[PDB]
Amino acid sequence: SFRFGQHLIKPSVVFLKTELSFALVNRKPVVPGHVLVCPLRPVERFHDLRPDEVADLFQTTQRVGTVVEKHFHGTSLTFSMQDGPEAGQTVKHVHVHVLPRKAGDASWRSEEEMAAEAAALRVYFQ
Amino acid sequence: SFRFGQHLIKPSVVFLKTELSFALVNRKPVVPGHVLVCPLRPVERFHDLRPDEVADLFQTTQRVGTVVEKHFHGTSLTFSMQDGPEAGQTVKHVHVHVLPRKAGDASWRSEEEMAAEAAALRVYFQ
Repeated sequence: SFRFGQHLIKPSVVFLKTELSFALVNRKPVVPGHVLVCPLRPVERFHDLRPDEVADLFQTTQRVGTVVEKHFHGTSLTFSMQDGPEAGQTVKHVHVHVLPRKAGDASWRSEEEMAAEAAALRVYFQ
Repeated sequence: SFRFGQHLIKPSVVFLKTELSFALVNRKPVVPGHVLVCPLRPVERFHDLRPDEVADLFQTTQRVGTVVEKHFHGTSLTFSMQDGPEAGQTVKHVHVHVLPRKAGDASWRSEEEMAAEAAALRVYFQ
């Protein structure tokens, strides 16, 4: 019951939801712990978000980053927002990729492995 | 009179300063219009910023992005925060790289070309 571009995201793979944003696990993680933080409102471009959505998207991103860097044993984090088509945006919904980074660094999984990861992550926001 | 890690940044190359953040031009742009948005307080890791600094850093980033994408004729934007050492962080001060992106895409310049760019950019925040 979360929109992401034109896909409906099952709650089981969503591990955080605030008043204006939500975070989900990826079907295709680039690295372990690769997660996405999106505003609840589906806007395509970042300039479309209102000031309060911007504050919340990034305060949630901060919280999510801390959790995934801990949980997936990274020693750093990469945050990247591909804003727009010439920037790599495939799904047209503003979102931040958060990736746990570690020294010197398919991986496709099931809806159930996704849901198990999300459940693990939910424990850090209790 | 702006700290950036352990460097002091001359105001002439800074084109926006809010209550908690500031934006500067790069000595080494990756692409035309590559600019940086940093909090005024020098914290190394993103988790170190307070909630209000986080909101402001990213609301300023939003504003800066719009301006540089316009001014440097890009059709998209890439936002990337390398948070931490294993993520590529050379200068230890939280900062967002904002890069104007266009279809299909040294470049080192003088303090005066930097200051001229900053001046151009300042006109969009008047």
